[PDB]
Amino acid sequence: GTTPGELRELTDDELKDKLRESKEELFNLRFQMATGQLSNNRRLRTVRQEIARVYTVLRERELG
RNA sequence: AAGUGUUUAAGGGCGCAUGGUGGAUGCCUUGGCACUGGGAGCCGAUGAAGGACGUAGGAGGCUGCGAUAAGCCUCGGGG
Repeated sequence: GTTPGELRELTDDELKDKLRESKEELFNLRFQMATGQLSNNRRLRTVRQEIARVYTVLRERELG
């Protein structure tokens, strides 16, 4: 539910809010992984690339 | 009565058999060498060449990539 089309539909403020949410989620995932209580360790990569997508869409909007 | 007389192997040699070590030989190849015909003949302050440190769920090397970190977006090809 984080496809580039959806991200581009979202607004700049909404994109930054989803950006911060994904950063909080990545922080939580890192902490669970370090404590040994993250079953789906691919969540880290999924959230990292979701952050990458949010940056990419924001920078695309900044450029034009 | 005198004389004659094979008979041992601590070890060694030679040879044969049978092994070990070693990595020659033969047959190869993932790699090189010399060229041929084309492309491009420059990259860099829009920060180059080259790197240090990082980066995957897990340690390191090589590879890729830079805190968007074996990756992000768009457009194509393929299934």
